[PDB]
Amino acid sequence: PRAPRTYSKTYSTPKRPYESSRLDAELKLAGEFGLKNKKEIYRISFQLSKIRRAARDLLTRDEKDPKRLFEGNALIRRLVRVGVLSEDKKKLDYVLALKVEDFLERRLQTQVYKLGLAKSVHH
Amino acid sequence: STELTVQSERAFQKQPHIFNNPKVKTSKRTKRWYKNAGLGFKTPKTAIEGSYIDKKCPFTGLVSIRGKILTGTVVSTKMHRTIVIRRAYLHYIPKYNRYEKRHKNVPVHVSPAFRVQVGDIVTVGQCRPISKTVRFNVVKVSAA
Amino acid sequence: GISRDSRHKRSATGAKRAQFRKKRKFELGRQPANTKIGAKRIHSVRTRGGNKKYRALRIETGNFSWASEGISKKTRIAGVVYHPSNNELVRTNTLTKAAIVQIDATPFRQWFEAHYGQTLGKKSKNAERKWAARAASAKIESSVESQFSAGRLYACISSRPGQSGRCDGYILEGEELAFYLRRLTAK
Amino acid sequence: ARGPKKHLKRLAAPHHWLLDKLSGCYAPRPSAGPHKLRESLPLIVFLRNRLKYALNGREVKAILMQRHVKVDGKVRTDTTYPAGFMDVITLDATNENFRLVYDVKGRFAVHRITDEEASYKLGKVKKVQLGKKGVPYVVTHDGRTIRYPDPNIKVNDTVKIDLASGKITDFIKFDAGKLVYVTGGRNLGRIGTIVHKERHDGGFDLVHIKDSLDNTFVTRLNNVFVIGEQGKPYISLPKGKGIKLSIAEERDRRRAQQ
RNA sequence: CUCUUAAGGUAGCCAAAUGCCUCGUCAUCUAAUUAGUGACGCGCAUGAAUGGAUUAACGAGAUUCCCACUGUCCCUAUCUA
RNA sequence: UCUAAGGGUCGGGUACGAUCAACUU
RNA sequence: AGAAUUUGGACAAACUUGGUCAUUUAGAGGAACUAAAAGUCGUAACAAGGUUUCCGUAGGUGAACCUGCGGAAGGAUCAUU
RNA sequence: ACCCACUCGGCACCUUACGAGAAAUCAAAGUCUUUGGGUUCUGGGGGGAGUAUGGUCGCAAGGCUGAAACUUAAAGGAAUUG
RNA sequence: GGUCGGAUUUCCAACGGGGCCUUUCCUUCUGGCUAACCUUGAGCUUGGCGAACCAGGACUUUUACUUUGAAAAAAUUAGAGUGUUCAAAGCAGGCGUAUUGCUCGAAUAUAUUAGCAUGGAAUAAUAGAAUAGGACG
RNA sequence: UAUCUGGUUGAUCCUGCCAGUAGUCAUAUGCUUGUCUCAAAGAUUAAGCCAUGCAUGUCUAAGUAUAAGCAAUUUAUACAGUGAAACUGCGAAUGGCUCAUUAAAUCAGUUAUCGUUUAUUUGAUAGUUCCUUUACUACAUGGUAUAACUGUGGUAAUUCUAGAGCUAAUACAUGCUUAAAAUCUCGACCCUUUGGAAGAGAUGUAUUUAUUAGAUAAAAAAUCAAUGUCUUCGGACUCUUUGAUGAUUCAUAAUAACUUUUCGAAUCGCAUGGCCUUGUGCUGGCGAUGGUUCAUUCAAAUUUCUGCCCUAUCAACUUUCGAUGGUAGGAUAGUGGCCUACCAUGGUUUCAACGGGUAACGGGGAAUAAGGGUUCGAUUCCGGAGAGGGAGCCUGAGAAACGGCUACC
Ligand SMILES: [Mg+2]
Ligand SMILES: [Mg+2]
Ligand SMILES: [Mg+2]
Ligand SMILES: [Mg+2]
Ligand SMILES: [Mg+2]
Ligand SMILES: [Mg+2]
Ligand SMILES: [Mg+2]
Ligand SMILES: [Mg+2]
Ligand SMILES: [Mg+2]
Ligand SMILES: [Mg+2]
Ligand SMILES: [Mg+2]
Ligand SMILES: [Mg+2]
Ligand SMILES: [Mg+2]
Ligand SMILES: [Mg+2]
Ligand SMILES: [Mg+2]
Ligand SMILES: [Mg+2]
Ligand SMILES: [Mg+2]
Ligand SMILES: [Mg+2]
Ligand SMILES: [Mg+2]
Ligand SMILES: [Mg+2]
Ligand SMILES: [Mg+2]
Ligand SMILES: [Mg+2]
Ligand SMILES: [Mg+2]
Ligand SMILES: [Mg+2]
Repeated sequence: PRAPRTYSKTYSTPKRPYESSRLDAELKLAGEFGLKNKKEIYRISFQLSKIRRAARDLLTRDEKDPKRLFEGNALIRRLVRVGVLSEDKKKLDYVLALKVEDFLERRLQTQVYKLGLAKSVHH
Repeated sequence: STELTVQSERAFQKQPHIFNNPKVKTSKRTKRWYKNAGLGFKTPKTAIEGSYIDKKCPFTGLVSIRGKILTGTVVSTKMHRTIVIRRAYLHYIPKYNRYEKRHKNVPVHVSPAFRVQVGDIVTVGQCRPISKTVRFNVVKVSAA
Repeated sequence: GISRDSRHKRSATGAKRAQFRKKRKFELGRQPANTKIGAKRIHSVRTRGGNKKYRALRIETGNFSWASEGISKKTRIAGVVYHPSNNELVRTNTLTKAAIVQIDATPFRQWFEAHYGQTLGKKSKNAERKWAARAASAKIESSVESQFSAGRLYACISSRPGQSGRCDGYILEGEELAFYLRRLTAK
Repeated sequence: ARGPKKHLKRLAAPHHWLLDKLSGCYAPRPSAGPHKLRESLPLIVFLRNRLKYALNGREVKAILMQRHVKVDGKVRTDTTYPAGFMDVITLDATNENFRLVYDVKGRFAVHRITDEEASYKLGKVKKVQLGKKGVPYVVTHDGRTIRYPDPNIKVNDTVKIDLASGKITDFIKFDAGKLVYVTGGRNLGRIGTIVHKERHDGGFDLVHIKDSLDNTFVTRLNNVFVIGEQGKPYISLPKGKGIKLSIAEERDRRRAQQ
């Protein structure tokens, strides 16, 4: 008798185990961003997938829907806040087509790299 | 109705605490108590001017109508002062997005103030448990 | 023991329900009093939530009321003469509700002389003043007057001796008396 | 089962207490008292979780056993004494007085009243009935029985209790156009100026209510608490005055100052 | 394949009241069974109105087992006309 | 030692009463 | 006031004997199915498969199968003003 | 009784493919991923198997209803070239 | 843009609501407010027809459907806010001259059917006056 | 993230299944395992069996202490400080565990109690009880036993106990002390017509029975039965008291009695203040505990409507002796075939009754999903059931209670 501790998984494995295209693009991302696993790429795909799940449900609603106005602005605000969403694209329609590695651009090691201080992404 | 030959049981059938004093004489030799069941239902003239006792009557008895008010079609009048109604309804199965016909047989008590035949439509008012299966009392007859 | 529940005997369709909920105390019953006449003996029953109940046995007397005259008296009980439920309760002189019994009819007889004063069956001026005012109302009935000659009255037990411990009733009058007399005189 | 329960698990306590689900297996079960278990503050939640005047349930017992806290002018040493709507809490220290009113979000809000406003309280009459020896009495929403009321007092009205003696000072009749306070339901904590009510013989009355901003809503009669004539009420309303702003308008107000 | 018949015993059934060998072989029934029942069939010498195979009901018909019962018995004793 | 059910014949201006008698359950 | 004891009743565990249902399980013998193995016998079907094939029904025969009656073309004929 | 024109109903027939189909073919087997006129019945890999068993009908032959254990990676349809 | 990317009005429009007339009662009495008052007193005055708000009324065709609303515990699901260093989490927290203290939160949504109130009245049913006890009277 | 691929052929297009593929708050197992946070965990088979040790006890200022206990208060010769034991009052019916039973049963949402019980809490609420009620009487307060304790003991053993001797209550069992006033009955006498009286009794609450009131849309007259408050006996006549519900024989009041009779303080702590004819005189505070009735809260019991998996190789089922309904009664806290006597032949079913199965506790929920669905839910919350299988029962407000008792297996 005590309130259970809520937990959830944060990654999704791809449906097909072996395809040349995905096994290349994902490894290109890991090598160019210095990531240890493929799970660190599945995590971003999972996180982006939930983002486009909510943005599709909002867009299919009527314009000036009180729920869409509150949730659409809040969703854009978070992506604008962390730099994934640019300031010029705040229509809730550029959310659906952002990218996979737009999130990887804002991670600590990439940004630590960008302001010098590493002179290599692995450093 | 047939007035059910009122004094027919082994005990003297009378309304409790309704005393008709024989020392004094006046009109309406037999005092009759009655009431309105409420909720807009009227008291039929048979209940007011009858001679039946029917302690389960909602107008001249000790039971009160409260709770649910239902409507059904009479399918059996073979008991004594109790009938069976059939309440049809449509049950929605969400998988197929459509309905199916269903029914329930409700045994309800009918007062001698009313006359009910098979096929008639009546409204029954909820009362306290009268018998093992009876929970409703006829309050208005809508067909003849 | 005796249970009042309903998960026993079959439903309306005739199906026999399975066993469920070993007998509970809040659905119990007990054994009938089967009250007799004479040598009063009443036992105490402890019911739910305290609430003492009285299981009368062998009751001697009772408080019977004359509805027309609006008086009540304590009178002895002679015996049971009719019972609408079972004829054996008549034969065994069992005291239950709605049972027709005889009563001594003496307290009712003595009160009538004090109140009305004329007679039943067959001194100071403060008395007949009341008697004169209490006149034109000593003509009760011919079916009750004749009983005072025999010294017994047809009463009806309106009380529950096995529940309250009391045997209280009323004297049969008017239509009710005429109904039960036909039952008793039939042969 | 076999008798009354005595423990109240967390995740089963009323949600308006704002008890964190972790940090404890149980919740304070309110004792028998003037108010329902579902709608009850009791002081341990009020003293510790609301006022932060205690760190544990042991310090709450220390405060109460010294006769500091009092409800309706009486000490009420019980740690889980149920304190409900319109109850007045007086603390001798800090010279503070409180009245239990619902926030616009449906929660009991900490409301500080003056000394004079702690000298009375309002109670919604629940039944007007004759007692023994033909003595009429009124039963308020907090279980208070007051003998010999005004003959014009009928059910659903609000009376004013002196809280020094149980006597009634003045009463507000339940008529159209009176300021009301919604107690219970989805519209809990709103103030709305009755426009009309529907009869519905049989039960479950309905009343139509529209607040100052002309937002109309309907609630059951038993959830309505008249608190005076339209405009000035008979008690000090909490901040917000029961407006029920939308979530879109609420965030702009929160964004107004930062 | 061969000799042969008028035709070479078909369907069925069987150690059956019909099988010598025989107390046939296997199973069951029993502590133990030349008894009984169920199977098998190169059947000395079963078999189709010489009627074959079945068959509910019926039988002072033959046989086996089981329950009840008991002087049939262990093992005799006593009483009456 | 009791209880109950199972009948005949007479009776209304143009529902009830009286009387008698069966062994069957 | 009151113990042991005692009458009748109700509730009624439990035991015995049967009955009924269900689930497992032995069984001489009988008769199928499946699979394997270069087993013995023939060649029934696929070509007009060398008697066109197939269906229902009945009988017969080592075995596939054969034959009678009616039917179909999935025929080997879309065809004789 | 024939001839010409029209018409309603019937047995079919010829051409084409708007369309359909895996194809053979089809004026319905069309108006079916642009998926909905109403309704009844039946099927869910091949064997075991229309078998066992239990019912029910029949004088009988048999009819109707109708499994499971087990076994298998294909059986099967229409056309193509030999 | 009459303020410096935020809203007011007299506007050409569109889209959704309400009332009235065109044969169109789409129920009402005892009485209050008499109300919107022919009420007008000199340009703000003494007096119109009751639901626009009410207590009780004979009566009162029945459903299906759809909209809105109250109910559908908490946790969980979706979801807003927020430094658990991130995250899963949790319901925290934040700001001061930090000497005295001040203060935002702990939302919102979904939650079949059944039951309840509600507006609509297309669609689908049901009933009415025919050897007239048919309605107004 | 609304996706498919390999396998029948010499080759082809299909039907079709087999195989692959991804996930699983679905388990188990294998190999391997450096860090922080978080975390299920004898459910599946066996609701099979259990050594051992714990899991229910409890005190204040305010029930009872001569501990032949501890210490000194020193304000104390009755006690008044702390405090073992025991009597008393409460609690032990909560919690925790498990999922065997259970298929309109449980349960979910939704209703009712105008059909009932409710310790505790909160708010109100007994002037009426000297019973021949003028010596019957203690009302500055009335009795008994017993534990703890001393000592004699019995059994191998148990939370076993006996005989003897003490002593307390908020233990048990008795019991009075307070105003009036009004009303209803009896009723002396003058003696009368218009008749009033001295005096006496009754009149709280609780129980039981019977009866009465508990009314109410609108306005005026006729003479009587007799005047009815006061008469200028012409009659002015009004005040005539009447709550709630949709609904009541309701709340409530009244009359007549009944009860073997409930309750109506013989209780405790602290503070000690006022008045005099200064007597242990009369008054006087804040609390605690308890108590009748109602309300309230914590609940309980029953109950309305709709809704549950697979099965016809389950189609008819229920009614001997209860099935469906009526009348009456008994029982119950209450309603009710809950049970009994008499009576009627009723009730459910292809819209699937009834029977069988479930490797079935039901929901809130879980996994996977474009949409639609499929599968699972012993298990952190809600409701139910059980303590090895049955049944029965004491205490209590509440148990068919098992860390309570009784009997059988
Ligand atoms: Mg429990
Ligand atoms: Mg508590
Ligand atoms: Mg060969
Ligand atoms: Mg060959
Ligand atoms: Mg051929
Ligand atoms: Mg074929
Ligand atoms: Mg022609
Ligand atoms: Mg033709
Ligand atoms: Mg398949
Ligand atoms: Mg198949
Ligand atoms: Mg082919
Ligand atoms: Mg093939
Ligand atoms: Mg090949
Ligand atoms: Mg597969
Ligand atoms: Mg299990
Ligand atoms: Mg109390
Ligand atoms: Mg009854
Ligand atoms: Mg009955
Ligand atoms: Mg189970
Ligand atoms: Mg639980
Ligand atoms: Mg139990
Ligand atoms: Mg066990
Ligand atoms: Mg037990
Ligand atoms: Mg245990």
